[PDB]
Amino acid sequence: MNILLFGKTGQVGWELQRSLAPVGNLIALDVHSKEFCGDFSNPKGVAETVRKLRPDVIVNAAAHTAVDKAESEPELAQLLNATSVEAIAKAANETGAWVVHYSTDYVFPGTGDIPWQETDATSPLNVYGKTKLAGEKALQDNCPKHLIFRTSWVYAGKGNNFAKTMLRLAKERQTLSVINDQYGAPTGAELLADCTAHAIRVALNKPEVAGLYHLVAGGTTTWHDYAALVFDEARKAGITLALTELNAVPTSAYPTPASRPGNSRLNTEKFQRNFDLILPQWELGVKRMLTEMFTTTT
Amino acid sequence: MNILLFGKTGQVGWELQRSLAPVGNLIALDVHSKEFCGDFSNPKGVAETVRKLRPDVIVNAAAHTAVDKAESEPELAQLLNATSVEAIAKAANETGAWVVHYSTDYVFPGTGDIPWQETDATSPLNVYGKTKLAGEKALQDNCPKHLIFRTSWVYAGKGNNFAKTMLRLAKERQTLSVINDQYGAPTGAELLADCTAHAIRVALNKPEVAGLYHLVAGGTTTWHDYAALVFDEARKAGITLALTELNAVPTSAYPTPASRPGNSRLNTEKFQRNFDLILPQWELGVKRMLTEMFTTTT
Ligand SMILES: NC(=O)C1=CN([C@@H]2O[C@H](COP(=O)(O)OP(=O)(O)OC[C@H]3O[C@@H](n4cnc5c(N)ncnc54)[C@H](OP(=O)(O)O)[C@@H]3O)[C@@H](O)[C@H]2O)C=CC1
Ligand SMILES: NC(=O)C1=CN([C@@H]2O[C@H](COP(=O)(O)OP(=O)(O)OC[C@H]3O[C@@H](n4cnc5c(N)ncnc54)[C@H](OP(=O)(O)O)[C@@H]3O)[C@@H](O)[C@H]2O)C=CC1
Ligand SMILES: Cc1cn([C@H]2C[C@H](O)[C@@H](COP(=O)(O)OP(=O)(O)O[C@H]3O[C@@H](C)[C@H](O)[C@@H](O)[C@H]3O)O2)c(=O)[nH]c1=O
Ligand SMILES: Cc1cn([C@H]2C[C@H](O)[C@@H](COP(=O)(O)OP(=O)(O)O[C@H]3O[C@@H](C)[C@H](O)[C@@H](O)[C@H]3O)O2)c(=O)[nH]c1=O
Ligand SMILES: [Mg+2]
Repeated sequence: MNILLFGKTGQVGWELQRSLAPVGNLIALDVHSKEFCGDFSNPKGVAETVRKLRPDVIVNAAAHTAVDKAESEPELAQLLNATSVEAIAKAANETGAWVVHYSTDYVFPGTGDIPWQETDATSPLNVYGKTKLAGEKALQDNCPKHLIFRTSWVYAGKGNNFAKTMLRLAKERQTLSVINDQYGAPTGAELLADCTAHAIRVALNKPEVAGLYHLVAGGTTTWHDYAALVFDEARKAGITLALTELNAVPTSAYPTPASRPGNSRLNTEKFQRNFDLILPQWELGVKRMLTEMFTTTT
Repeated sequence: MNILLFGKTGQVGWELQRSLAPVGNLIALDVHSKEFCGDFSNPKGVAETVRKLRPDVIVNAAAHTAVDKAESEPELAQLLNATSVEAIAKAANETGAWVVHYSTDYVFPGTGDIPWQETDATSPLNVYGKTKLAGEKALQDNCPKHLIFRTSWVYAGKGNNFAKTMLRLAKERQTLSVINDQYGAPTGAELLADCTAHAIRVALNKPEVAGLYHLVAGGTTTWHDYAALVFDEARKAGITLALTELNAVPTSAYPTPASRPGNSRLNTEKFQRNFDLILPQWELGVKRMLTEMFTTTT
């Protein structure tokens, strides 16, 4: 059976190249796909390739995910995160194909404490989340044989993330400043991709699991304590990390163009029972990518 | 459900840490496991931890795999590859636990051309293969709720392999010399680990798949052409690879302590239909680890 993949060079995407490889026959494409259209800024183009290949399963790891830039260029985010997905969905539903699609917790507003659920109310603080929410609604309404994975604080060892950018700073710098109020759960590309593969195989054999799932690594943490642990691991790996004065903060002290949510604690209890899958503590995943990075010899 | 893993720091093993993480609750251990015995040179010790944790599933990625060294130190290979496995199996069967275990094509003799099957005859040319064959027979006879994965030419991006050692040479050297007669299929840790995860989930729900499976990447190739492609990829990634004169060879021109088989073409048609899984062409897997290696910035 035929799997079709977009956004193959991204974090998740690069990992789905590995994870989907045995699940079924894999065509993997990106923006720069030359013999085949993987360009999300052309909804009809990506719609044409879905129609053109007739995939059994479609994994969409392509997107517009430049959150702050999206506020400045929103109509483009709409094209990528709503319009192309909408088109992709409507195409998929003609061939009866499963559409797998990634979404975000930025769908939710802040308002902290209790962790967010799949049947909870949606009020996007920012554009990224408003646009992406449209995409998941658009998919929801054009193709019910869909799988939507709302995730958060996504990192991978190959591709830009918080731990990547945070570490670069820490090696260069003596004294550093970052957020301690934003509660949430860092989630690996590896986990996303591995669970995706297992989820697909369940869905094929049980269409009932079609729907919306909150899929994020276990537990919760702050961007601060996220970064602290990142440093301990750098430290642990003997690296002379320039940092001698680590400084915590509450959000609003430092500006960002888009409004970030304060309560990014997603509840995944649905995914676990539905797919019979485990979702381990966020740290483990993080230490794993860091170990691989700190193995620095060619 | 509880998964138990040995040889977690090896090629396959490190990848199983990732792949098993969502399949079930994961205890991962090695030789140097301190609060828990992951030392295969003590069969009773590793037997004690199986009994001690009572795992639902046991993945054994630990082994003695130093093939030439094994000829010199065979009684030790027996301890690791036969004795400990035997013990592990017999323990597992008391708790009714699935034993997952990796084996080799070195189980087979040379005698080329036609690709090797699961119900074909076994005549190990070398010790490694003779010892490992004992282990898989020992497991076969103490624990029928087992999964045996005979693989070959196993590489990974973290841990020593042919492509790793071949490349080191090529960057250092002008003129280089390697084998073109040994036919076989390079197989990633990633693939091994990903398929293992899917296989476990099938086995739980269908005990009938218990048995012996040839699990190796698709197609076939020579160690020479393996290495050539490795260089093209190094070259392709702009690397000034010292190599100006690449030299092919037929086996016997260069000595090795152990006898290597000439026909390492494994047939995997059984695995594919039994697990409903795909086993893609060997190149893809290889290019993937190489791309990740040639992404050289921290
Ligand atoms: N990163 C995170 O923390 C989060 C991600 N997600 C979702 O998970 C999925 C994957 O995330 P992740 O892998 O982290 O994000 P990445 O940015 O790493 O991947 C998104 C992909 O979209 C590609 N892309 C950009 N513009 C276009 C375009 N016009 N046409 C086609 N592709 C394009 C990007 O490539 P490039 O820009 O390099 O050309 C990239 O390959 C997406 O749906 C995303 O919204 C959800 C919440 C969290
Ligand atoms: N590499 C290949 O091409 C092949 C591998 N296989 C099988 O696949 C499985 C994994 O292979 P692979 O991951 O490639 O091999 P690795 O050598 O990378 O892994 C084997 C593991 O065994 C560990 N080990 C060595 N001595 C002991 C000991 N006394 N007690 C416990 N662990 C020990 C090794 O660690 P360390 O030595 O670093 O301490 C290592 O973690 C094994 O069953 C192997 O036989 C089969 C055929 C092909
Ligand atoms: C500029 C700056 C940022 N930061 C921190 C604040 C932010 O809350 C934190 C997170 O940074 P980024 O992950 O780069 O922002 P981002 O918008 O890319 O993050 C989000 O991307 C979406 C695609 C996801 O749905 C989210 O789950 C999340 O990953 O970086 C500082 O601590 N100090 C600073 O000076
Ligand atoms: C010394 C030397 C080796 N080589 C090549 C010859 C060998 O056939 C080739 C393979 O090397 P290695 O993989 O290091 O040998 P090895 O014994 O570790 O290889 C085997 O390990 C077992 C664990 C597996 O079951 C096998 O499938 C295979 O991976 O290296 C040369 O080409 N030129 C040389 O001068
Ligand atoms: Mg990896």
